[PDB]
Amino acid sequence: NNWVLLSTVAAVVLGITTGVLVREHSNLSTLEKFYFAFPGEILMRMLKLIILPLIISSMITGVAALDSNVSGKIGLRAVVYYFATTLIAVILGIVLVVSIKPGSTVDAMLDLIRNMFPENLVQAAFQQYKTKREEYKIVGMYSDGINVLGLIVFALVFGLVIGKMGEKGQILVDFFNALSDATMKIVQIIMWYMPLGILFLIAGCIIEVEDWEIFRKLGLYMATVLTGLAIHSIVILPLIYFIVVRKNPFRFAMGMAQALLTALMISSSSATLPVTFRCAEENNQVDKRITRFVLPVGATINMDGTALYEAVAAVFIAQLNDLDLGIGQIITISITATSASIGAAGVPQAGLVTMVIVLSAVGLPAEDVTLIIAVDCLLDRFRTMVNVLGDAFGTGIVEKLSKKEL
Amino acid sequence: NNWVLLSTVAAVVLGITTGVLVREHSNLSTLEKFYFAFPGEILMRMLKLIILPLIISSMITGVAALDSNVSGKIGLRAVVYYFATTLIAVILGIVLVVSIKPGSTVDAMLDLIRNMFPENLVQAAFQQYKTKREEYKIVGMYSDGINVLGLIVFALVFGLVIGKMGEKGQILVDFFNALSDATMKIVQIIMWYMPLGILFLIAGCIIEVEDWEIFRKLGLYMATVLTGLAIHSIVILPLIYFIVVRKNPFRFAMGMAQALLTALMISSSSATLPVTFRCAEENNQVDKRITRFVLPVGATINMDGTALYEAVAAVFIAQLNDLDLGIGQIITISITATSASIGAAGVPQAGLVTMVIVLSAVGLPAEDVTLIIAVDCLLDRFRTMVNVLGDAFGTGIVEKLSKKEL
Amino acid sequence: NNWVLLSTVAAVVLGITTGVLVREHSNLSTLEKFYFAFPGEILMRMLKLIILPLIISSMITGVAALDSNVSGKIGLRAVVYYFATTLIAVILGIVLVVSIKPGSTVDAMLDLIRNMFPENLVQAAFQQYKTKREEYKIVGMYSDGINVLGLIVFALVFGLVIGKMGEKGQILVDFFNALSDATMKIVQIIMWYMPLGILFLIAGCIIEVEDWEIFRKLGLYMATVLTGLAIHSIVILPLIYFIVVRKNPFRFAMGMAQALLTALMISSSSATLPVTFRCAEENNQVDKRITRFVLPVGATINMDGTALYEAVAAVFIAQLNDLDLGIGQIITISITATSASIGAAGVPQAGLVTMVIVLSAVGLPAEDVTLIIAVDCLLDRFRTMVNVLGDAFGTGIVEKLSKKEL
Ligand SMILES: N[C@H](CC(=O)O)C(=O)O
Ligand SMILES: N[C@H](CC(=O)O)C(=O)O
Ligand SMILES: N[C@H](CC(=O)O)C(=O)O
Ligand SMILES: [Hg+2]
Ligand SMILES: [Hg+2]
Ligand SMILES: [Hg+2]
Ligand code: NA
Ligand code: NA
Ligand code: NA
Ligand code: NA
Ligand code: NA
Ligand code: NA
Ligand code: NA
Ligand code: NA
Ligand code: NA
Repeated sequence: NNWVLLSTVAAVVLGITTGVLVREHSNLSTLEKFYFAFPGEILMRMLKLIILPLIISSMITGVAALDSNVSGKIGLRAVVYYFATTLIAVILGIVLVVSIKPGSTVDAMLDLIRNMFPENLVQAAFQQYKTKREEYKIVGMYSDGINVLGLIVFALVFGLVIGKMGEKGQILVDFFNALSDATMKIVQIIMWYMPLGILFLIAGCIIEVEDWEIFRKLGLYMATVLTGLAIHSIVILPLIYFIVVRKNPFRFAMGMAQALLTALMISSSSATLPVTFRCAEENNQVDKRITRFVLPVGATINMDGTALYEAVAAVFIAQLNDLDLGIGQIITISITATSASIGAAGVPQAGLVTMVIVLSAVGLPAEDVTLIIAVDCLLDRFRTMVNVLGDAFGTGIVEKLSKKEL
Repeated sequence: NNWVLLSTVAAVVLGITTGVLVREHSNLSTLEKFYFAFPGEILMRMLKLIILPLIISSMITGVAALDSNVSGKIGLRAVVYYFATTLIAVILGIVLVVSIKPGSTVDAMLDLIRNMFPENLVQAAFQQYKTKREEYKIVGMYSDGINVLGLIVFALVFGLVIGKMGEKGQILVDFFNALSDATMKIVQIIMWYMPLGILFLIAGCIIEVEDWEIFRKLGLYMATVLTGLAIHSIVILPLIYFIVVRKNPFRFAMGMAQALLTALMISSSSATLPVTFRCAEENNQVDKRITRFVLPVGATINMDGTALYEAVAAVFIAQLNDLDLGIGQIITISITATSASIGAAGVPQAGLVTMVIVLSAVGLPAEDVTLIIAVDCLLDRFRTMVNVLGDAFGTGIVEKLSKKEL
Repeated sequence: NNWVLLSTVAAVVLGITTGVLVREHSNLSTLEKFYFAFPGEILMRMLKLIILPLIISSMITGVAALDSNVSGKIGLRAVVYYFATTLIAVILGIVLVVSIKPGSTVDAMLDLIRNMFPENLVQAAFQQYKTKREEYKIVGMYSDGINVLGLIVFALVFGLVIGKMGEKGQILVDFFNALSDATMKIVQIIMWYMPLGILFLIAGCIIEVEDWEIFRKLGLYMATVLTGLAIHSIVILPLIYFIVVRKNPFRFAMGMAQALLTALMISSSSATLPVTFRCAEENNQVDKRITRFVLPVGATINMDGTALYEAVAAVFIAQLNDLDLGIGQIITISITATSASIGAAGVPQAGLVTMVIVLSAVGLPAEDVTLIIAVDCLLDRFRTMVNVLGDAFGTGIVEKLSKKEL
């Protein structure tokens, strides 16, 4: 029988029970609380390790497969769908957080473009560029944190060059095609340890909860994120699928249910990629030619739920700080949330790593992310589920939009 | 019709007009002055990004093509020509700057050798090694700045090993041959954006000029650099070509005019490399076998005008500081200027990145480079033009010196 | 005739004579003492440069050759032998140092596992992770020092994936097979300069000796390390070879004498790898299929003398500090010494780079390594000789244990 979904479901329920029991029956110091989540920490180390080779190989392989000029229309449709759906998600999140009200910008805007074109490839693999005004000259320095956005841009450009280069670049096509397969196999190996890591990751989160009052304080913020993700994944995505594809969207989701369930459990759109491939290709009978580009590329660029979560969380933290947001502040939040979703990886907690960028877009303190850390696991799992669902609908939508080409 | 040369010439003239008009009619603060050069800044980020893959692939591919022992004579002639002509340029620059007078060394000497053999390959991709006396033990630490010299040495050694390794290393030959072609294609893609970047780079430089008095103060220094570059490119280089090649050198230059013009506009010996290839192969009917090694390798090692500029500028800054230079100080300046030209990339402003090394050779402050920043663009464009011209003459000279081998 | 062994023997004796004469007849300041060892320093820079490509290619190539499931038994036998013999060495060293008595642990224990799975591949190439308690939250930061252990784990996992991936990963097999051959050729090129570097490395060590009193102070510690290494290489290793292989072990050592002699001279188990290959394959008629995996992999993981030296030196420094070691302290020293031997490279002085980890396991100051630096060269040469001998016996032992498979 299948072991992944079950093992992970058992891990999640065991994590809930372990967290509850340990938090109440026992009293652990900060030390023991940190040491109790060590297996989950090691899982994060392994997943963050696979980020860089996975992204580089996936982007290069995906865009190099679409070598033909006619095949490039498939890529054009995919990128416009990714941007359009992510923009819709950001708009929906901002509107909802403004309505419910649960609670140096140019430097960050230019830092987005600066990080889109890193000065060094090797440095971009593990470092990012940030500029700050001072006396008013601009001083920019590199800080830790993989430059996922710059790596993505170079990988897409490099893969396009390799595909157009023809047989001269066939060695590089094969090199990166094998490197993507090998990285996916390593992710599958990580899947063996994932259940235990997820157990101690979920349990570790519950232990850090102090007196259950923080969930009440963040309940309205949780409601805003959850309602936004729900609307996006149950109305907007099915609706757009119906307009482009004259087929039942909910049947499409039911055919891709195992992938969404796995995403909602492991909270990784890249680790669930094999499941996403299998579901779309087998149950939905989607063409392999468009899937092999839409799914792996969209697993990293197309992150709609993360974009919605970034927008809602940034506005909510601002509202907590009692900083009234103007039109330009809303616009800059929208752009940085779109960039943050693009620049965030498909790993658990990737949402929090790029959250500081959107927070600093409006001058908010970097450490203000701690205001929503406590309830991040539940929101992270859901935003990932919808993240994969966005790509899931894109596969069928791109297939319909490219029927003649295939 | 051709678009590059024209587009870039229009960009340069538009930059002059934009700079003049903006500097006089309008008054911009330091902030707006920095933000006005942002498109040029992004061009620098893209060009600096391509530095590392371009150099690594170019060196490995160039020296791996000359696999045969007989073919290794071609490489030997090329390297001796590069060193000899660069040494002549340094001597000419030092003599001129001493005559006109426009105005811890062992640690730097040993740091050259230390950086020739970096401790880490990945660190050398983005960091450099420097040692300083203190209490007198020596303390060495790594600092930011790509170790271009160490990467060059490893790439040459690695490429030699790959070429001699025969069919066992053929996969690596092909891998790096495709990687060089792909990097050149990415540079060609950058050429699309270059015109706008050059416009805002030239315009941005003029804005930073305060009251036009700095050009008068540096006029004699500009004259020394310009006369030195002129002499080197119109007397020494044509003369040596005549001794080795019994042909008209100025006709050779007229056949390679489009490459020199493009270099004088874009200020990059590596970005103009496709033009240099086309001119030498088509107009001058130079053999492709020797061109494919002399041009790409010489685009990074053989930088004669930069060597002349480094020597003249280092001595000129010293003269400004009223530090009387001894014989040993002149000798150490010559060696570090040769190393700096070798270690500087083929990008706009590469001359200034390695200038700190030669300045610190004589104990001068690192921030003293600011004394010649204002007039750097004009000198940078000319020194690049002669840089490409040095390689241009080397192609024909190496062909003549290897007539029997071909 | 052969030049390596002789040239290096002449270099060692010339280093002894140069060190003695320079130390006594002349009086050199700290400056001149440091500058006198510069050629040896450059040798260290070159060898440390080759560490990373050598290890990565060696591990991947070694474990990818054993693609077959039946062939994986060979790898299983090799790894269990490496661990078992290293554990025996650590136990022997601890017992001897406790008997003779020549003189935050959980954080280091968890740091071993954290570094086994680095967060970034590129960062692991040149940086390591360390955590420290403070106010008690845990704060972890990355520091300089190549993460050899994390690179080894990823390389082994990656190579296993590539081997199992079949013909899809054949391009990567060939890429890393050529990269290993090229790296070995570069090491052979370094062998040309090694004699001079070893001369100034040995001479430089003798100069730093102050008044010959430090050797007397560390004489008992030197005796403990030397007796432990002797016992391990003349009793334990020959005995275990006899149990598994019903052949004369000392004849096996006499057949591999040139490799042990070269190791005792150059103090590098990786630079002597070509000699180890030649001796085992020619004189001992060992099968090439098992040698090509046991030797290159064991040159980096299987370091028994280093493990013994790490344990003895850590306990000896602790004894100097008058810190009474409990059972748990001994156990944590044993584990960290095993990890340190695994994580240390096959270069001269690799023992000292990972010594700080085992020292900090028991809270000892990092700079306490200076207490045994003076006499490190002699101990380093011997521990390397036995390091290669451990792998030497493993080749024959693994061959006997896999007779049916071959
Ligand atoms: N959970 C990640 C991204 C995030 O957490 O924001 C994903 O797979 O989409
Ligand atoms: N301009 C660079 C080098 C420099 O600026 O010094 C070149 O292409 O030669
Ligand atoms: N000498 C190294 C390791 C060490 O010095 O500890 C070796 O080759 O084994
Ligand atoms: Hg949680
Ligand atoms: Hg200028
Ligand atoms: Hg010594
Ligand atoms: Na989207
Ligand atoms: Na996704
Ligand atoms: Na993303
Ligand atoms: Na030259
Ligand atoms: Na050049
Ligand atoms: Na150069
Ligand atoms: Na061992
Ligand atoms: Na070894
Ligand atoms: Na080791």
